[PDB]
Formats: sequence, structure tokens, C-alpha cells
Amino acid sequence: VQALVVDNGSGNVKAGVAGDDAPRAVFPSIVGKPKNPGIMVGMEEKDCYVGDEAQSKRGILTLKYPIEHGIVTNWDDMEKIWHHTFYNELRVAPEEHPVLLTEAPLNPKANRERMTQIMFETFNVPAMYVAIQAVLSLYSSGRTTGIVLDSGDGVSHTVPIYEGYALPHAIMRLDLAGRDLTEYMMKILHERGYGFTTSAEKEIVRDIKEKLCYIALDFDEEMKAAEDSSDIEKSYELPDGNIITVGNERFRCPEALFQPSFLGKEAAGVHRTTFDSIMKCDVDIRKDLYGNVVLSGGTTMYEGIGERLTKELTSLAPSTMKIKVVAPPERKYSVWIGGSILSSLSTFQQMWITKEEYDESGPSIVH
Amino acid sequence: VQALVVDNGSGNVKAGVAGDDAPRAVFPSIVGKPKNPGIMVGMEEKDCYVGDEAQSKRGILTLKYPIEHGIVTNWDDMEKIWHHTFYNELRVAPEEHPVLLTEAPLNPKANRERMTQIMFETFNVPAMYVAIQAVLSLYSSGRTTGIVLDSGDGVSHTVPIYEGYALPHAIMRLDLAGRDLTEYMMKILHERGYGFTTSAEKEIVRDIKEKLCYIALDFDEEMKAAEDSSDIEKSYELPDGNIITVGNERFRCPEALFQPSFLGKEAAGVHRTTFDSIMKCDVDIRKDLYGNVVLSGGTTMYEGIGERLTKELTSLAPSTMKIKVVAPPERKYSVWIGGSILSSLSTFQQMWITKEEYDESGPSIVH
Amino acid sequence: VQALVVDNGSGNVKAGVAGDDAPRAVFPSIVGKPKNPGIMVGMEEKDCYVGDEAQSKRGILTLKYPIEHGIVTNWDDMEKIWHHTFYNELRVAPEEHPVLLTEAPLNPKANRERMTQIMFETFNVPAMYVAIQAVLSLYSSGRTTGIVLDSGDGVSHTVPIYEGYALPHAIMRLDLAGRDLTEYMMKILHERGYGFTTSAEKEIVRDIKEKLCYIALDFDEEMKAAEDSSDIEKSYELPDGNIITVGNERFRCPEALFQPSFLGKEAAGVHRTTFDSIMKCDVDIRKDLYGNVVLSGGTTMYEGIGERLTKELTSLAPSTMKIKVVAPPERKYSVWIGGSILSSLSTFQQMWITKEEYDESGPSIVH
Ligand SMILES: C/C1=C\[C@H](C)C[C@H](C)OC(=O)C[C@H](c2ccc(O)cc2)NC(=O)[C@@H](Cc2c(Br)[nH]c3ccccc23)N(C)C(=O)[C@H](C)NC(=O)[C@@H](C)C1
Ligand SMILES: C/C1=C\[C@H](C)C[C@H](C)OC(=O)C[C@H](c2ccc(O)cc2)NC(=O)[C@@H](Cc2c(Br)[nH]c3ccccc23)N(C)C(=O)[C@H](C)NC(=O)[C@@H](C)C1
Ligand SMILES: C/C1=C\[C@H](C)C[C@H](C)OC(=O)C[C@H](c2ccc(O)cc2)NC(=O)[C@@H](Cc2c(Br)[nH]c3ccccc23)N(C)C(=O)[C@H](C)NC(=O)[C@@H](C)C1
Ligand SMILES: Nc1ncnc2c1ncn2[C@@H]1O[C@H](COP(=O)(O)OP(=O)(O)O)[C@@H](O)[C@H]1O
Ligand SMILES: Nc1ncnc2c1ncn2[C@@H]1O[C@H](COP(=O)(O)OP(=O)(O)O)[C@@H](O)[C@H]1O
Ligand SMILES: Nc1ncnc2c1ncn2[C@@H]1O[C@H](COP(=O)(O)OP(=O)(O)O)[C@@H](O)[C@H]1O
Ligand SMILES: [Mg+2]
Ligand SMILES: [Mg+2]
Ligand SMILES: [Mg+2]
Repeated sequence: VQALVVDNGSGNVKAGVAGDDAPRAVFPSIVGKPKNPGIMVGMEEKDCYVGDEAQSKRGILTLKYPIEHGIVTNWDDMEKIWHHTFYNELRVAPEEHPVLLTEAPLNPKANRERMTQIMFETFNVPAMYVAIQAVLSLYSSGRTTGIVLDSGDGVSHTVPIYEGYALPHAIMRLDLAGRDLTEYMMKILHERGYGFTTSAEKEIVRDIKEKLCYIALDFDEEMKAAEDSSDIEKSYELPDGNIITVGNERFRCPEALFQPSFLGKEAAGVHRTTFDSIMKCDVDIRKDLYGNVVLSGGTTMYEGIGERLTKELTSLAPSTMKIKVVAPPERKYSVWIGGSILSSLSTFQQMWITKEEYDESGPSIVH
Repeated sequence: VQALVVDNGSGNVKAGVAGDDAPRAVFPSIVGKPKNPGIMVGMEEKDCYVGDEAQSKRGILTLKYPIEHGIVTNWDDMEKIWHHTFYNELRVAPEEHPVLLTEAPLNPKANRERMTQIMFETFNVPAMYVAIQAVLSLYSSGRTTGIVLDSGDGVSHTVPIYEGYALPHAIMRLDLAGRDLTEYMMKILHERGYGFTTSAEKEIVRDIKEKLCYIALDFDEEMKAAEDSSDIEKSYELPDGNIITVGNERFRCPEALFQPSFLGKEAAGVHRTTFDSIMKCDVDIRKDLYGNVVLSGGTTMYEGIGERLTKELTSLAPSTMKIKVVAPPERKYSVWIGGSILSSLSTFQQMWITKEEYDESGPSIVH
Repeated sequence: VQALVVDNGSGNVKAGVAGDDAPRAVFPSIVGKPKNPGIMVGMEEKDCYVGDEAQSKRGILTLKYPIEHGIVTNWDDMEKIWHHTFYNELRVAPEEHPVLLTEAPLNPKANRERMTQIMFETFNVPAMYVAIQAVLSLYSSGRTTGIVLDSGDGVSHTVPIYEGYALPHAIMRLDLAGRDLTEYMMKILHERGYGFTTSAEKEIVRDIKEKLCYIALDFDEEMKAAEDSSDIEKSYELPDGNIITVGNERFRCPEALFQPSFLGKEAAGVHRTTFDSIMKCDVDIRKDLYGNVVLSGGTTMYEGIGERLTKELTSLAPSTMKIKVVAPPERKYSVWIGGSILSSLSTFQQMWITKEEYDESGPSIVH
């Protein structure tokens, strides 16, 4: 009997069995419902268009994300997503193995309580545990000291840890992630006459962003250079065979991470958030936090993010410090691998919240 | 079988085996307890953060001194400190060798009685002896006549001795030591905008004081000179890489030894205390006491203390006398070396207080 | 010709003319700058959005406090605030009347020197004086003996005074005030799903705190009672008409004054700080200090603070003492009224620092 590890993000669902090196089932976290009447008699009108099945036939479906900034907004569809994960992707009986789940820090308590109640009463798991994503990202890297910058589709958070002890008063959360960048890309592609509006057009723009975008080392000089020559342009082919050309948007779209004012948000960039999280720690801790910054999440996968973040932090921190940003090649799956490591430890076997405790202490047993 | 010599101060613990020329184990006398919850499963949550181990990871610990003005205020942590000394630093079995301890003069009797009871019942030593620090400082210097000014972290005392005979009615005690100077430095560094509050920040200010401070030959002229030029300033680098600059505080901080009114204390300086201890002696003794003043303790390590004390005593004593202050290079370890000399004498073998006497005569056997 | 009294705090500016019973102009100490481009031609783009004008249209402005823990961090905006006070609120010529200012104890000297230079060179006042807030709070109460606990938006300090003589070595300063409580309220409102991030959202949370919070007599029993019934809940209406409900946060937020560990700060509560300030005084003074404790500042306006502080001090002080906490109804304006009383005394006319002295003795004339 091995635990199941299900990392539940705003954009993707990563599921698998503890002990594996990689998640065996990764599919987008969408639920689709048809927007047209079915006319041919003799077909099967499936209700659960979940994940890649909904992605494949998004032409006749309207797509909805049940998780928004890490908070579940539609529990009915989230239950469908969980059922899909347990029965069609992993193809296991959930009542046999305990399940390890993840949740972003500084989340409302009702979210976790509803999650626990749904797991214990609908799917009937023997036990569970809910862990923070940022501490698992540190488990994946085999280290006990460092500050983790996790950025996914819903929310970015920084969690500093020193010698295994957490520093909860220094945790920062920034609701600026990949979905905001996709929407900004949709907005600024209108400058060239490309109009994207539909839910499927959103998934097209997301695919454009994931391939053509990169982070410039400095923004103003790169702007001035781009206005002079056309070698920055690139071409992308739409599903129907139409060809579009993208220019300085390639480095304009991800710049909003460091300048949120591009999105109309009154906030500070990821570099400034990292620096301010470090500065809330004790003076003796700061050197080891500067010396080890961990990148996690898919949003940190832009080419050149490490150099840019190192330059910003070096410009902010005193000249004596040696800023070292750690960007593993597999940092898109750091949280899942960390959870896989955590669930297999012999020490962790006492933290399982069995159903007998839940029925004894109510939903608040998780806290 | 050789005796163990443990000099137990308010700030540091000096331990070793009799016959050595120097203490083999010197570590600060602090006990730390974590102030944060441990979040990573798979680490060891040690309870005894004692000495340099607590000093190394003071960022996540709160630090407490179990001895205050030479009187033990927390016996539970003092027992931890003694266990650490016996088992992790010296790495000996305490039940094999007798232990020689030290205690400041004019201390309450309950302190010594509790110390003896803890040693005999918890650690089970074959024998012990408790000696005054000031007479051991005279043993270290190979002399029988002179007045000893011992100043450590908790309390300053002067003990005059003539031809081996003590003069107990002339003993003076002044509760003004290194810890008071560290707190005064913390207070007056706020004039420049440097705020130090935490327990670890106290250890940072102590390190600043131990390197940048010195004693001016005269205070008012040095003030007037410092206000004219900036060559007195010096720079110090904080743990995180920030740089601070200190000015006249360098000679303002140790001036409180000679002017306790800087600390708000209604008392007299160390020079005046020394003079008044001398004047309580017989007229025939005073010449040999003026001719030999012994400096002991770490607080007397400021550059220029000898010249200042000689000037003060010369201004107080009659012009015929030749004041001679003795400042050995190793006066930071005078008490321990004196105890090492004392415990190795063949004459001293009769003063051991064995356990059989203790069980016969109660805790009062020490007196 | 009557003096002007300007009490300059971290959160609010209280200004007026000496001889009045109350400050005629009280407005928040904020400077706002627009974060949007102006599109309508024919409007006036004012630069100085200061005080209530910035508060009224905070939707399109970003708000910044130029004073942080009683130390001015942005002199350019502080000059704007002072100009606003002198010309739009009081509507007087500053070069006609002398100005009396206030400053928190244990402040860096450069702050006061820059303040004096700005007043004498930009606004050209005939004279000035800078006074400590805590001694003015004692003037307002018509008393010469007592210990004053002043707590505002930036810093809390306790200053004991006996028979008119100050005891500067017993002064304590605690950087924990109303702004920290507002930030803690923002943090712990996330438990219910309420997210407040913007500068204007900070002013919304401050208004929530000022009305719904109170201090429980004991914390654990009140917790246990709150978990049983919902009668502790209350509702608050947001600017746009949305309704939020607050529960045990009402007495959780101000508890951080007595348990700073809630904020992640390694410090002691206000009761412990008061007790430790008393214990640094002479034994003969302590009875009259216990018998008269003065509350000053807006942070001490929570319902039930007097009973809680009396209970804590009674539990700390010996059973013989009768702890009496004095909480005037108008203690939010104690410092200003005390300054108004002080400036009108005939004795005080010799302490004015005229411009002729300043030009003669440099900025250090204030000290
Ligand atoms: C971009 C795509 C196809 C493209 C036709 C592929 C080719 C390659 O692009 C062009 O030919 C550029 C051309 C264009 C028109 C004028 C111009 O000075 C420059 C370019 N653009 C147009 O005609 C606009 C007009 C428009 C509609 Br209506 N609303 C909008 C909202 C904002 C902006 C513009 C518009 N147009 C018909 C569209 O966007 C349509 C709706 N877009 C799509 O179906 C997406 C899924 C794929
Ligand atoms: C001194 C240190 C770092 C420093 C930042 C290193 C640099 C080099 O110093 C400066 O930049 C000087 C600057 C300053 C500010 C205003 C001014 O007219 C002159 C100097 N001082 C400040 O901003 C004060 C403000 C302050 C707090 Br809040 N409470 C206090 C209590 C008393 C006095 C002042 C304050 N400040 C943020 C601190 O002290 C912080 C808490 N101190 C530390 O973390 C320690 C461990 C190390
Ligand atoms: C509190 C306010 C309005 C409210 C909407 C008024 C109504 C009355 O509250 C609700 O309906 C509660 C609901 C909620 C959602 C899930 C849940 O299990 C319980 C409650 N909360 C939400 O949807 C969160 C989601 C969220 C964002 Br995004 N980041 C966050 C950071 C931390 C926590 C949560 C979040 N949400 C949209 C907000 O906070 C927005 C940004 N808040 C505001 O604009 C402020 C100025 C006023
Ligand atoms: N190679 C890539 N380059 C840039 N962005 C990417 C890349 N791969 C994924 N992303 C972005 O990462 C976001 C979500 O990634 P992920 O870390 O899985 O988030 P979640 O934690 O919500 O599952 C997507 O919105 C996508 O835009
Ligand atoms: N080189 C130095 N210069 C100035 N002060 C020092 C120096 N070394 C140590 N001290 C001070 O001496 C104090 C304690 O020294 P020590 O004599 O070991 O005291 P104790 O008898 O309590 O062990 C410390 O508080 C430290 O501030
Ligand atoms: N009625 C009230 N109840 C609770 N807190 C209050 C009340 N009125 C004001 N405050 C708090 O007092 C703080 C500042 O008050 P004040 O004493 O004017 O400070 P300052 O000295 O900085 O002007 C504000 O941050 C506010 O949160
Ligand atoms: Mg994720
Ligand atoms: Mg000593
Ligand atoms: Mg005030």
C-alpha cells in the first residue's frame, strides 16, 4: 500500500503514486459543457468533459476553471475533477490508499475544511494530510535552508525556511501568476489586430505565450533595440492554418511580473516581494537566505528569469552578499516530487489524519 | 587522577583539567530555546542548545543567561550548562575526578549550598572545593601581597591580601561589569539611528564593543578633540552585510566604569573603589598595596585601562607612593590558571570536601 | 501673539494655537500621488494631495506615510505636510508665531536637527522648542508624579517622573503600535476569505479595527466562550455596499499588545514593559508610580484596556500595592493639551530657541 500524491493547482492537476520519480498523470484543470444542441441520434452525450478530453474538443465546449487564485469557487465541478483523477487517470480505488494533498499558504480555512469533508464523505479515503507547497519544493531540492519563490497559475508566494524551522511572519503572497499574464497577452495582442475572446481562444493565447515569450535582462534597452530591427519578430501558426507574427510583445508580456503596474495592479514585483520577505527575517538568517533562492512553479520557466532575478536582488541587497538563484530543470514538478519524498518517510507515518480522528474531532482536526 | 577546574562566570564557562597551562574548553554561558515551530519532518529537535551551539544558530533561538551578577537565577538551565560542560566539552566522567569551583565574594549562602547539593547528588563527584576568584588571581601571578581588581561580566570586586593573610573587612563589591557596558552601548547607539533589541542583537553589540572600544586617558579633552575631526570614526560590518559607523561612542561606552552616573547608578568608579578598599587597611599595609595592583577579568582588557587607572590612583594617593598596576597579557584567564596551580599543590589535598563529609555534616559543611 | 502647538505623530497631525482647549485641525498624516493618467482636459491636476483631501479620493491615489516609528523617512513629503498644516489648515503666517513641536524619546539626533533646520530656513519661524510627548501628557493631567504609557501609531514608550524630576535611565521604548495592529488585522482577516492589499484597503481595515475591536479581560476563557456561541459576531459594511462579518478577530487583534509573539516579535507586552520601567526606579519611588499610571495616545482607546492592565500589574506587583490606572476620556489629545498648557506658562518664555541662537550655535543648539 503506497500513498497517493495529488498536487492540485489552479491550472493543472498532477497526480501519481508515492515512490515514483515523476507524476504519471498531468492534465489541465478544466471542466467543459457543450454550448450547442446535439442533432445526430446515435451518439453518447457524455457529461464529464474533464481535462485533456475537454481540451481536445474545445470547439463545441465552453471551458471553466473551478479554482481561482488557489481558492475553489465551484465545488460541484471540483468534485468532478477529483472523480476524474481517481477513476480515469490513476485508475485506482481511493478507499484503499491514503491521499496527500497540497494547499497554498494564507488560504481561508473553509477551503481546506470543505476539501477534507469531500474527501472523507464522498470518496471515503482511509486518511489524509494537507501540506504547504513551498515546504515541499524545499524537500525536492534536498535542503533545509533557503527561500522558495513558487509561482503557478493562480498565486505566487514566498516562504523562507531556516534550519528546518519556518518563519511564518515573513510569508508573502502575491496574486499575480500565469493566468494574469495570459490575459495581459490577450489584451496587448489587440495592438496588432489579433482578437482573442473565447475560452478556446484563451487556450490558444496560453500556448502562444508558453513558446514565444522570454524575459529580457533589462527592459528599456531591449525596447529601444526592438524598435530598430525586425529580427525579434517570430511567426506562429493558428489551428486553422492562419499565421500571425509577434514582436516586442514577446518580452513585454512577462515583464508584468517585475512591473505589476502594467496590469493596473498596485503591488510590487516578484524581486521586491522576495527582498521584503527576506528583510522580515532576523539579521543572522539573511545571509543564508540570500545564498539560496529556490525557483518553483511553471511561471518561473521563462528563459532568462534567473539572470533577471539575480540582477534585481544584487541591486537591492548589500554588495557583500552573493545572491544565488537555484533553477532546477524539473522545477515545474518540484512540489509533487517533494510530496512524494515526504510521504515515504518513516517519520511521516504519524501525521496521517485518519477517518477515526475526523469523526471524533470534526472538520477542525486539520488545524 | 587529576582534578577538574571549572571557573563559572556570568558570561563564559572556562573548564579544563588540572595541570594544563590553559583552559581547553571556553564557551559562552547561554541556553537557547527555539521561538518558532519546526515544519520539516525528518530533522532532530535537540532541546539543549548550550554554548557555541546556541551561539551559531541564534537566529531562531531566544538566548538566556542563567547567572546574573554572579548569582544563579535559573537552576534548571544551570544544570543543563554543567551537564554540557562535563559531557560534550571535557568529555569525562564527573564521578572519577574531584571538581574545583569558584565563587565571587560576598555571595548569598544558598547559592553555594545549592551548587554543592547539585554537584553531589546529580553528578556524584568524589569531592569538591569552592574558592574565591580574587585569591586565585593572586596565585596565577606568583605573589603573596597585592590588591586584586577582578571585573567580569556580572560583578566587580576588589580583595586586598597582605603576606598571605586576607583582610575580609576591606573587601568591596561593585555590581557594574561588562553586561552593563553592553546595555549602555545598546542605549547610546540609538543616537545614530541603530536599533538593537533582540537577544541576538545583544550578542552583536557585545562583539562591536569588544573590538571598537578603548579607554581615553582623559575624557573631556578627548571629547573636545573628537568633536573637531572625523578620524576617530570606524566602520563595522553586520552579519547581513550592512555597514555601520561608530564615533565617540568608542570611548564613551567604557567611561562608565569610572563614571557610573552615566548608567544612572549612584556609586563610585573602579579607581575610587580600589582606593577605598586600600584605605580600609592598616597604615603599614598600604604601601605594599599601592605598589602592586593586579588586573583580572575580561572587562579590564580595554586598551589604555592601565594608564587611566594609574593616573586616577596617583591623583588620589599621596605623592610619595609609586602606583604600579599589573596587567598580564593573559589576565582574561588568571582565575583558571590560579585554580590549576592551587589544586596541584600537595598541601591542598587536605581541603577536599569528600562526599562522606557532606553526608555527615549536611550542606553547611562548605562553611 | 500666541504660540502654535503642532503635535506631529506617525498617524495624525494635531495642530492649533496655544490657549485653545482642543486642537482645531486634526487630519491624517498621508501624502497621495495619482496612479492613473488624467484624460479629461479642463481639470486641475493638484500635486499636494495631503490629509483629508487625499483620504477623500484615495481610490485613484497611492498613499504613503512619511513618518515611520516616529522617524521621518521622507523629508520631501514631510515638508509638504508641514506646508499644508501651516497654510491650508491653520491659515496663519508661520513667521509671526513661535512653534512648539514634539518628539518621541530615544530618537536619533539627526531627525531633530533636520526638523529644526527645515523650520528655521524654509518656514522662517521666530523661535521654537521641541518637547517630549510623555512629559506633556503629564502636564495635561495636572500632576507631577506618575508613569505615563503613551501609545500611538508608530511607537509606544513609558516615561516615569517623580516630583517633577525625570528618571531617564528608566525610560523604555517598544516599537509596537497601532500600525502593527492594523497589519495584523489585515493578515488574520484572510482566515475568513477577506483579502485586503491596497493602501486604501489598509485605511478600510483601520476603520474596521477602530470600531469592532475590544480587549478581553482574559484571553483563553474568552476564546473558549467565543468558540461556543455566535453572539460575538458583528457585521460591517464596505464602501461599495458589501457586508462582512467578524468574529473572534475582534479580541484577537488587540491582544498582540500583551502578547507580541502574535506578531512574530521577540518582546514583552505593554504591562511587562510598564512593570520593568517601574522596577528600574528607586525603591522609595515605586509606591507612587504604582499608585498613578497614566494612559495616553489613541491606541489605549480600546474598551477594557484599563481593567486588563490593572489585572496584569496587580498580578506582577506585590499584594500590598494598589494599582490605579488613569484613563482620561480625552486621552487621545493629551499631548496637545499638555503642550498648550506648557507654552502658556510665564516660566517657559526663557526656553524658546530663537533664530539668533540657531545662527550662532548651529543645529546643535537644540541639545
Ligand atoms: C487573429 C486571428 C485571426 C486573424 C484573422 C488572422 C490574420 C492573420 O489576422 C489579420 O488578418 C489581422 C486583421 C487586421 C485588421 C485590421 C488591421 O489594421 C490589422 C489587422 N485582424 C482582423 O481583421 C480582426 C478584426 C477584429 C475583430 Br472582428 N475584433 C477585433 C478586436 C481587436 C482588434 C481587431 C479585431 N479579426 C477578424 C479578428 O481578430 C478575428 C476575430 N480573430 C480570430 O478569429 C482569432 C481567433 C484568430
Ligand atoms: C542598525 C541595523 C541596521 C541598519 C538599518 C543599517 C543601516 C546602515 O542603518 C541605517 O540606515 C540608519 C537608519 C537611520 C534612520 C533615521 C536616521 O535619522 C538615521 C539613521 N536607521 C533606521 O532606519 C532604524 C529605524 C529604527 C527603528 Br525600526 N527603531 C529604532 C530605534 C532607535 C533608532 C532608530 C530606530 N532601523 C530600521 C533599525 O535600526 C533596524 C531595526 N536595525 C536593525 O535591524 C539592526 C539589527 C541593524
Ligand atoms: C473582502 C472584500 C470583498 C468580498 C468579496 C466581500 C464578500 C462578502 O466576501 C466574500 O464573498 C468572501 C470570499 C470567499 C471566498 C472563498 C471562501 O472560502 C470564503 C470566502 N472571498 C473572496 O472571494 C476573495 C478571494 C481572494 C482573493 Br482574489 N485573494 C485572497 C486572499 C486571501 C483570501 C481570499 C482571497 N476575494 C475576491 C477578495 O477577497 C477580494 C479581493 N476582496 C476585496 O475586494 C476587498 C477589498 C473587500
Ligand atoms: N514552458 C513554459 N513557459 C512559460 N510558462 C509556462 C511554461 N509551462 C507552463 N507555463 C505556465 O505555468 C502556468 C501553470 O503552471 P503550474 O506550475 O503547473 O501551475 P499550477 O500550480 O496552477 O498547476 C500556466 O498558466 C502556464 O501559462
Ligand atoms: N578584548 C576585550 N575587550 C573588551 N571587553 C572584553 C574583551 N574580551 C571580553 N570582554 C568582556 O568581558 C566580559 C566577560 O569576560 P570574563 O572575564 O570571561 O567574565 P566572566 O568572569 O563572567 O566569565 C564580556 O561581557 C565581554 O564583554
Ligand atoms: N477609538 C479607537 N479605538 C482603537 N484605536 C484607535 C481609536 N482611535 C484611534 N485609534 C488608533 O490610534 C492610532 C493613532 O492614534 P494617535 O494617538 O493619534 O497616534 P499618533 O501619535 O501617531 O498621532 C491609529 O493608528 C488608530 O488605529
Ligand atoms: Mg502549483
Ligand atoms: Mg570571572
Ligand atoms: Mg502621539
